[PDB]
Amino acid sequence: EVQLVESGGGVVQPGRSLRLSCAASGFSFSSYGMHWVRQAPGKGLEWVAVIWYDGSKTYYGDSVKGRFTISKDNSKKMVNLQMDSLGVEDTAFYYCARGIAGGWAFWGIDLWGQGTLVTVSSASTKGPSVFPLAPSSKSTSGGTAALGCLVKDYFPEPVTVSWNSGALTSGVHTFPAVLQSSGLYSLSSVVTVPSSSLGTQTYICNVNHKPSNTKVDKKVEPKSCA
Amino acid sequence: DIVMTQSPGTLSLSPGERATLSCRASQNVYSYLGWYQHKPGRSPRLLIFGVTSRATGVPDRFSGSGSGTDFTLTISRLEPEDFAVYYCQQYAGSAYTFGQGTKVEIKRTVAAPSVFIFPPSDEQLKSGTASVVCLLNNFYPREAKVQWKVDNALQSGNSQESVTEQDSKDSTYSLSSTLTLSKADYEKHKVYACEVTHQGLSSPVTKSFNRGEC
Repeated sequence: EVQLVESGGGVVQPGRSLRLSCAASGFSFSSYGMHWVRQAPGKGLEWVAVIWYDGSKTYYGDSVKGRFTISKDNSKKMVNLQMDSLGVEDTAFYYCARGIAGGWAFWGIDLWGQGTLVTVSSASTKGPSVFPLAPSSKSTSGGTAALGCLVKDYFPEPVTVSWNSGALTSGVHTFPAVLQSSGLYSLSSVVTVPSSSLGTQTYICNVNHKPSNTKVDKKVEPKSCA
Repeated sequence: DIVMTQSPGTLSLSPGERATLSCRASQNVYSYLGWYQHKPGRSPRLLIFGVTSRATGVPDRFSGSGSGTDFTLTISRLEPEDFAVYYCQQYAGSAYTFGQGTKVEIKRTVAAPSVFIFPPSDEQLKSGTASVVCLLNNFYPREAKVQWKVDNALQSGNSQESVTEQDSKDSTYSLSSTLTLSKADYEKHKVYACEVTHQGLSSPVTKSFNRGEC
């Protein structure tokens, strides 16, 4: 089974450099033109570069021309992408991919890697502050209520949220994070639940942030007002 | 240099329906055209290469046609697994540019959002900040307008929105809007409200609370 595996991803400060690597499993490499493609959060696919089957020629996308270098080491059986003078806009998932030869260029890109996240930021690795989004902010009575967790100001790659250690999945909405003006991330995880269960059933959100190796379990209760 | 233009931006269709996606090139691309499928947390997938050729394992319901500057990807029968984002890519020029993508989504009946407002927690206020959350749960279509009003004054530049991805079981979307303020600014006002406008609402829906008052 043919595969491509990217490595070298992670956090880099704007103005610095990062080198991405790509390793071929089960095939040639030496007879294929190899590409890099990226996808920035909320944007579409963007072609980055290509290195000829030969290693003789290179082509780059307009936004990376001058800053990036694609190369091939047939001895180490690797494809590299040297990214210099990185900016916050270079934050994306990067894929290593194989071209289908065709004519004087390519007909398509058939084999792709899993991708690797490159976060270009000067922020410091910080664990989230977990705040409750307490249920029935007015009335309870009849049926169905909403509650959740505000997972605020973290800096990583991602966070994972689960409810009641994975036992509550039904009616859960964990939202895509937003990058705030501070350079920190924030998200909400909400769950719709029967109103009758609010007094009896315990709702805990399990926030795990691997980059700062922090684990938070916040219990979400209706706000006792007096 | 070669601009790839895909149309439409979104295609709202039911499973079993025929989907026809367009890709236009700014100049002739002669056979140097590929079509890709992209699912939220997955790698892009080659569907068609060399305008017309089906990649390995691509079902025959997918077909590519066209020439020069005008290309089409036809999915003859939309199966539930074909609801994805589709890109075309050109290899005819210097820089192998992609189109912006066409999202193919499940058309379903109009569903109005259930709307919920959450005031900032006491834990958060103790930190010096205040976030007010407006949740719009299980609505369709995707298009919705959220407006924050603070003591009846319309807010701008201090809220951020997030949408979930069409739900596997019911084909709806959920939206979260967060109004962020300092504890200082939050304490300067009483009424916090989000007003929701959606096709499924006969009139906009407003959810409010007064600061302090539970």
